[PDB]
Amino acid sequence: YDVKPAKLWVTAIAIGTPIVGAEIKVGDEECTTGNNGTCVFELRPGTYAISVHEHGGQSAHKEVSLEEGNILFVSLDLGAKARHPS
Amino acid sequence: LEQCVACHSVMTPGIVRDYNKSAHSKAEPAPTGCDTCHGNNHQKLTMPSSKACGTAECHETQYNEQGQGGIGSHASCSSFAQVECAWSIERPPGDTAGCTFCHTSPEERCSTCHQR
Amino acid sequence: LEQCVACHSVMTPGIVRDYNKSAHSKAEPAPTGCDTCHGNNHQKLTMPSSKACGTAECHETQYNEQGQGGIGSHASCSSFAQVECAWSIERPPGDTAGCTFCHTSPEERCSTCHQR
Amino acid sequence: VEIITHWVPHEVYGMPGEPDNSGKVFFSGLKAKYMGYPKDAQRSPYPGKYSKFWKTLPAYRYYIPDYMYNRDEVRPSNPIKGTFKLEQCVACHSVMTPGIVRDYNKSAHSKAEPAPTGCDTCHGNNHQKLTMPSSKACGTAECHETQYNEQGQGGIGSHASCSSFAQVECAWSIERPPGDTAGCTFCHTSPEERCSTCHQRHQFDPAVARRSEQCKTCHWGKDHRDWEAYDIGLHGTVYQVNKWDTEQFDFSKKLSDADYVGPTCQYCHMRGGHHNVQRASIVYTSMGMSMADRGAPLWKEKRDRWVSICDDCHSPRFARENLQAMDESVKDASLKYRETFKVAEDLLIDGVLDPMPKDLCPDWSGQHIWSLKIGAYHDGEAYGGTTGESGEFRMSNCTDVERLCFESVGYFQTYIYKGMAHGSWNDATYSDGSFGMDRWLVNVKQNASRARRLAALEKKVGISWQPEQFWKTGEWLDQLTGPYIVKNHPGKTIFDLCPDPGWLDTHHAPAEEVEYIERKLKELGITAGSH
Amino acid sequence: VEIITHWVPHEVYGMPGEPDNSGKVFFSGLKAKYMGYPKDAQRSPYPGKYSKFWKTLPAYRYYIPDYMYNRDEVRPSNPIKGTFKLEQCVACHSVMTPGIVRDYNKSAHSKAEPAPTGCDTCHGNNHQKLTMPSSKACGTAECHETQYNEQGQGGIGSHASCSSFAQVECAWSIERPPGDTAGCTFCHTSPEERCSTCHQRHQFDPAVARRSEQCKTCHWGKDHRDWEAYDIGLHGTVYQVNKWDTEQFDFSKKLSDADYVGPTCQYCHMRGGHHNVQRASIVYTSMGMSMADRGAPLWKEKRDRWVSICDDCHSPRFARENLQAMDESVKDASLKYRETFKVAEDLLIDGVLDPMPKDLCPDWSGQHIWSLKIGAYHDGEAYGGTTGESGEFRMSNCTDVERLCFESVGYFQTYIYKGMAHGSWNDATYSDGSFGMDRWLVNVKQNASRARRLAALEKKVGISWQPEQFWKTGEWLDQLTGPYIVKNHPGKTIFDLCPDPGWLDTHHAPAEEVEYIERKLKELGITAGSH
Ligand code: HEC
Ligand code: HEC
Ligand code: HEC
Ligand code: HEC
Ligand code: HEC
Ligand code: HEC
Ligand code: HEC
Ligand code: HEC
Ligand code: HEC
Ligand code: HEC
Ligand code: HEC
Ligand code: HEC
Ligand code: HEC
Ligand code: HEC
Repeated sequence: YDVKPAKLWVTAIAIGTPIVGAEIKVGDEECTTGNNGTCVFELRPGTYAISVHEHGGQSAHKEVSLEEGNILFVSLDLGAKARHPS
Repeated sequence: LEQCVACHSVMTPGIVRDYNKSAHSKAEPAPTGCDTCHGNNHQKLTMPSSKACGTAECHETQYNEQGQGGIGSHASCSSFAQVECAWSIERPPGDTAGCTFCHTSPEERCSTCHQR
Repeated sequence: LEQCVACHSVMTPGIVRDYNKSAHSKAEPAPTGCDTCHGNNHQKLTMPSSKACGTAECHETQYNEQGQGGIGSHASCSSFAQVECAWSIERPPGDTAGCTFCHTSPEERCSTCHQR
Repeated sequence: VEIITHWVPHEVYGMPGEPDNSGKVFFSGLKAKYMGYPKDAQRSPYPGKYSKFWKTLPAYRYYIPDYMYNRDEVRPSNPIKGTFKLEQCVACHSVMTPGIVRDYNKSAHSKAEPAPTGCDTCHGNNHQKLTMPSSKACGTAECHETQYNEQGQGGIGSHASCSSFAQVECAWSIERPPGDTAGCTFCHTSPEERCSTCHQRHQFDPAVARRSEQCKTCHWGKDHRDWEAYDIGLHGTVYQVNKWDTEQFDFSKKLSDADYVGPTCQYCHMRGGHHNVQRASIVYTSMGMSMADRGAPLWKEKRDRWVSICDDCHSPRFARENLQAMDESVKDASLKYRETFKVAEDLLIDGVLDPMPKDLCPDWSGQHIWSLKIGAYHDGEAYGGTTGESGEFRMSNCTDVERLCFESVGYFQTYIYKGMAHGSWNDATYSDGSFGMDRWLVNVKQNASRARRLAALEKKVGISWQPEQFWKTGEWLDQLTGPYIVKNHPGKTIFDLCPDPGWLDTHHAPAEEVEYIERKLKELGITAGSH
Repeated sequence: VEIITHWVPHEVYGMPGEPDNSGKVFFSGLKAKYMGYPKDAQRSPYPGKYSKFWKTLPAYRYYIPDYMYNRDEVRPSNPIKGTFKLEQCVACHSVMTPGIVRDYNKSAHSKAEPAPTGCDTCHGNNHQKLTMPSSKACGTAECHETQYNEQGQGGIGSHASCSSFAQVECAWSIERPPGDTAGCTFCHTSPEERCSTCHQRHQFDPAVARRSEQCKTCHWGKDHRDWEAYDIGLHGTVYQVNKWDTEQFDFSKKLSDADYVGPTCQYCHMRGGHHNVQRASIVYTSMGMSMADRGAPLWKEKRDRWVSICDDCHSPRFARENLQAMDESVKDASLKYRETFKVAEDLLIDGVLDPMPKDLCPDWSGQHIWSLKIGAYHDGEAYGGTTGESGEFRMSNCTDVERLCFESVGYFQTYIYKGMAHGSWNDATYSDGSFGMDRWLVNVKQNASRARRLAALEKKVGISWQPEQFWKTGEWLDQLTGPYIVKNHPGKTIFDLCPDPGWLDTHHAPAEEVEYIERKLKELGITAGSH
């Protein structure tokens, strides 16, 4: 029997615009965002802590409980202070 | 996914008719299904933006291509032109409702040009 | 009817699998479908009793036959034995929950013996 | 019907005081020096905490094969010598043990490429240093690690612990002489230890493993009418009527793709083919003896998951509310038992229990603790033992009242839970169900009435009643561990004598389960329990 | 559930004092005047020693047909006259009794050449002089002498003697009105008297006879859970799962060629198709109520033979050791019963048993001998009867203590023997096995305690307890043989009134059996037993 892993999308926003180069921590996994501002994680069932950090000093946190074969998109806005020139 | 299709095939028939015609439904080893774009939890449904389509695993190429656009392009028609639209802000909403519906699409929704 | 079948084929697969095997589904000129036994309005669904099956247009013969039974038969096992069951009335429900599930069936539900 | 003492050659008739192990016929089995189990026979000691008091037979070697067989200090002698190739195994046994080879040949193990899984793969090459393959042998990474690990996911009361906890540390088994409780070794060790369960050796057919009856050989009878409840329920009616109709039941299909007309044990409990059989269970309730409202908001996800299984053939409402009825039937059951235990508890506090615990033959520990005393609910003088320590819960060596309590909760109540869970309405009412608990309450009342009427008379007449000798000692009672421990190790208990850590000490509840409870409890605002 | 006294027309309600044979409804069966069995009804007397006291029903004519049907004096009337050809039997019965002809036409008998074994061959040509064919009719030299002789090789407690001994001299059947024990006639006579057993008439299919379920119709229930033990065991699990799979169980094969995945009753007991079903038995132990260590060196050769049967699908060691476990369970069971019996025996010796045998209704014999008295072990004034004479072993017309003792050895103990023998671990433990005896031991002790406490109180207060009238007489008790003998033949017993030689007088153990035992006792140096 194969336990189908959950798929978690995490989007980092700064009042609408995607944050480039933000680091998203979900469980033990780390992803540094591209132009999307979106990281996709494939995770085994369980409860996880999502944390989005960006070099400006802004952070967003959300705790998520994932079942078997769950698909969840998470959208976290870090405010206007997370918007940096170029 | 089976459940999305079965239920919506009657509830919103046209969406399922379209989906079944799409390459997404026929994709292997796993199809890009309703759940792939919208989520599994019906209480935690999401609407997929250009960012969702433009993930590295999927259509990053087209997202990045579009994103190469400058001011007055499909890359900025929402974020600049519409989000900072003087008249839209100035007026009651509805006066310029059409502007939201028109301007956001190219940048935010990839159902543009090739319909969902 | 098409909609009942399509939706339930995924939502409650076993029921549709059973229905498709049944003679009811194959009946002409019109099938005895989910709607025939349950209704069309999903907000006004009904559960078909022996009275529903035993309509003159359908299976009045079997209904009348069963109804010929006296005390302690399939004709009275709900209306007498169970509805006026001393112990069931006396006790909390659940103490004698099984009695409701067992006694009512032959008289009230024709899914007895030949399963739905 | 008589105890026939004629016809049978006279020379074989057993006479008083003669050994029982002579093989002479003793009428009704009377007047014979109880010789006891062959302590000289080449065998292995049981593993675990109570190893020192575990009296074993030779037969017991096969049942925990890792410790009790495969060791060079314990391996049974075999007449056949030499180290053989697979072709040799098959050639020789095909006539020596013909059934085994017919089986092995049918099995896929024999056809496996490039190399087959042959006798020697599971048993070895040296016919002197033969091994017996345990669950671990099947569950190698190279082989069947998946199913092994799945099964091991099980917690207490599962196929993962049914030997190492429930049997290796089985109160009665330890207390009594083996043979009394032989069937317990043969039944408990299997699922955890021998992967020939459900899919029998040496054929190992998944097709036959997927059949309901497979589960009946253990899940039946007095303290778990699982099979009987399933079988007689409408699911079992459907099963029996249809099980050889291929259009209704196709056993070749994997459970994942299984589209039966009705459900099998495996369809619900081994959903998806998951070898953890307990994977969908809500909470462990000591066999259904302990009580819990499974419909309650706390277990909403776990009961919803159950509704998702029934969903395959019923509307969510139908199942949801049916599983609710079970909960009510479970709650109304424990109500009855509380009144039953009250009547029993009263006779102990009042002290007019006939007899008191202190007068009975000492329990497996050597202590005189009350039978029905649940440690985490009872403490005081009249109970006995240290704080929070339970008695030896049993139906034997005790008062009728103590007996009829155990019976009521440990048999009859478990017919209401499993009866209602499986759709057998009679198992939860008339057939020793609710109405059985009724019967026993009446029997317990009357058995208190008598114990009071007498003890009141003996006071007003001034006789001091002496508990009879048969409460203290007796031919059987004397063979138990209690009397041994009292005599031989006077200032200690069995727990004192067996200090080493138990199964509970090493094996914990999963973290994800503890987390879920805490989350759901704070979610609803209900306080926790004590130690 | 009520005693419903409504709806049904009143005209048919029986009122107090009215005859029970009127056909009127008596609520809960109360208030009716007992008319007894129809003694005017044309029927046969039973054969054997106790013919005079054997009350019979018309139906019994079929069950021992040579004596009860085939004699001119007894043969029942028939409305159809004439002597007929076979063609005529078939043509007429094809409509009159369709199923019989359907079965006959399927049978090999009908197809036989040069002449078929037709209705007339088994029943006769003259419709006014019809006969029912017994085992003797089938077992003629010209026909099936082989199977008859095979079956006839059986000793006491076999298919050879189950009518002539067990049933014809059945204490309870003789004692009671007929109908009370009607089922005993219908069950016991069949194997010995009628060869339509196992292979049903009129099809007589050996293929159906090879199925395990054939045995269940007799080999089940309270005093021999043979079927239940087999069925629920892993052999029975394997059987139920595979029995309709021709690749696993081929019933068209003869038993000599049987290559099943698992064993059938026939596979083990009718090895090679031998009709002596007891052929492989080690020693008769009175349904397993009597105790023997079958694994003892005395029975080595006989146990070895059993291992030879298991050998087919198991290693000798595995089978030997498993059957050794059975032996241990059997010995440990009798240990318990010895303790149980002691409690009961002490009540009798101390004279505090409530009541003593003298105050009970007279037994079938017309005596007041203790129920549990075994003549070979018990002698004294308290026990009653002559030296060496046993009591009427029963569960009826006795004390609770006597009854529970009977139940413990006569029911629960047999579940341990049969359970362990057939691989049902729960039958030997939880399911009224070992733990059944445990529960009954408690029940006996409690009943002993209460009786002793009352006797002590009555002594001190100066009451001499007069045993109640219902122990002596009652509506049912009055209809028994005991009261009749005491009243009508005052000085004598049933043995006096039936002086003819019994089955045991004319039937002895085979020479080879005595020869084997004597040889083995000398070989091992064990003392021979007494009468
Ligand atoms: C010991 C721990 C075990 C091992 C190793 C295996 N099993 Fe089983 N098993 C059972 C069933 C009902 C099936 C069919 C499952 C389905 O339809 O999906 C199986 C199947 C297997 C298989 C085949 C692998 C596959 O699914 O493709 C293997 C290799 C296997 N099992 C190994 C039932 C039971 C069972 C009854 C409760 C027990 C105790 C075990 N299985 C134990 C083991
Ligand atoms: C509505 C949803 C649109 C569709 C469909 C297409 N285009 Fe578009 N386009 C749209 C907007 C709102 C804008 C820019 C708004 C702004 O920020 O100023 C554009 C931009 C272009 C441009 C660039 C114009 C410029 O001044 O540089 C081009 C060349 C263009 N669009 C072409 C184009 C073509 C060829 C399309 C069909 C395939 C198309 N667009 C679709 C809105 C929408
Ligand atoms: C449960 C759902 C039942 C099934 C399936 C069958 N029967 Fe039944 N039967 C049932 C009840 C509850 C009752 C009577 C209860 C009462 O009011 O007293 C009956 C009644 C009968 C009777 C009459 C009994 C009598 O005392 O007169 C018969 C002869 C009978 N049932 C037979 C029967 C047969 C042959 C069935 C299978 C085809 C059958 N029943 C199904 C409950 C249920
Ligand atoms: C005997 C060899 C067994 C067979 C065959 C099957 N099971 Fe079992 N099961 C067995 C034991 C001894 C135990 C637990 C003992 C203990 O430690 O308490 C179990 C446990 C279960 C459970 C869990 C019950 C609970 O936790 O309260 C379930 C749900 C279960 N078993 C189901 C099950 C099914 C469906 C089987 C057939 C495929 C099956 N079991 C086989 C012993 C045996
Ligand atoms: C072949 C036709 C068999 C004969 C003859 C006997 N047994 Fe058997 N037995 C057989 C099978 C196919 C199985 C199932 C194996 C499994 O994996 O479960 C069994 C099972 C048993 C068991 C229980 C299984 C176990 O604990 O190992 C026992 C105890 C057992 N068999 C013993 C046994 C004895 C003593 C027999 C002779 C009287 C015997 N079996 C006959 C196949 C066959
Ligand atoms: C689905 C329709 C089922 C089938 C088929 C069988 N059982 Fe079951 N079982 C089912 C439910 C809904 C429950 C109650 C779960 C709860 O906690 O609410 C059970 C219960 C059991 C248990 C006890 C589990 C526990 O206490 O944790 C056991 C041991 C068990 N069932 C075994 C079992 C067996 C052997 C079956 C085949 C005969 C069987 N079950 C059938 C649902 C279903
Ligand atoms: C008449 C012949 C029916 C047709 C056509 C269908 N169903 Fe039915 N259904 C029928 C009966 C007699 C019953 C029992 C009613 C009761 O009071 O218990 C049912 C029951 C259901 C249920 C609920 C019971 C359950 O098993 O969960 C559902 C959800 C249901 N039926 C759905 C259903 C569907 C989807 C059908 C079309 C395929 C359908 N039914 C056909 C009688 C009849
Ligand atoms: C009823 C008609 C029976 C059928 C069918 C079968 N058996 Fe039987 N068996 C029956 C009786 C009444 C008795 C003995 C009664 C007595 O006089 O004590 C027996 C005896 C046996 C025995 C011997 C038991 C003993 O203690 O020695 C065996 C081993 C036996 N029967 C097995 C058996 C088998 C395997 C059958 C199916 C093929 C079978 N019996 C059919 C009654 C009936
Ligand atoms: C059940 C315990 C049986 C009783 C009682 C009798 N027979 Fe039987 N018989 C039985 C079986 C299981 C079989 C098949 C055995 C086999 O060899 O495979 C038989 C077979 C016969 C046959 C066919 C002989 C042959 O060619 O193999 C005959 C003619 C026969 N039996 C006759 C017979 C008679 C006359 C009986 C009464 C004394 C009798 N049988 C009893 C099972 C049982
Ligand atoms: C082989 C594995 C067996 C099958 C299949 C059945 N039984 Fe058996 N039976 C078997 C053994 C090893 C024993 C013990 C014999 C001994 O004394 O060692 C028995 C016992 C009986 C008995 C008692 C016989 C006696 O001598 O007292 C009976 C009456 C009996 N078995 C009947 C029986 C029936 C009816 C079966 C089918 C359901 C059956 N047995 C299965 C071995 C095997
Ligand atoms: C010759 C015949 C062989 C050969 C070449 C092999 N085996 Fe055996 N085996 C044989 C016999 C006669 C016996 C039974 C001995 C007895 O009890 O009387 C066995 C026994 C086994 C066993 C069972 C051991 C036990 O019960 O504890 C096993 C597991 C076994 N044999 C396996 C085996 C293997 C793997 C072989 C090939 C390497 C093999 N045997 C060869 C007879 C013979
Ligand atoms: C490794 C080598 C092993 C070991 C130690 C065991 N088995 Fe298996 N098994 C193995 C193979 C290569 C196969 C063939 C199918 C496959 O590649 O998965 C099997 C087959 C089975 C099956 C399925 C049989 C079928 O489909 O008909 C079962 C149920 C099975 N094996 C069980 C099993 C058990 C219980 C074992 C230990 C006693 C065991 N196996 C050992 C490879 C290997
Ligand atoms: C019910 C009773 C019964 C009715 C009353 C009568 C008269 C008998 C007779 C006996 C006797 C006698 C024996 C011998 C044993 C003893 O201890 O006295 C008894 C055996 C018995 C077996 C044999 C089981 C074994 O030996 O292992 C079987 C199969 C019996 C079954 C019948 C039964 C058919 C369903 C019914 C009714 C009775 N018996 Fe019996 N009998 N029997 N029995
Ligand atoms: C359990 C009980 C029960 C739960 C408490 C209730 C209320 C009933 C009701 C009755 C009554 C009343 C009768 C009529 C007889 C009488 O003496 O009062 C009783 C009959 C009954 C039968 C008929 C058998 C016959 O007539 O030969 C059947 C088949 C019953 C079975 C159900 C059962 C299903 C498994 C459960 C649970 C109960 N009964 Fe009943 N009932 N019943 N019964």
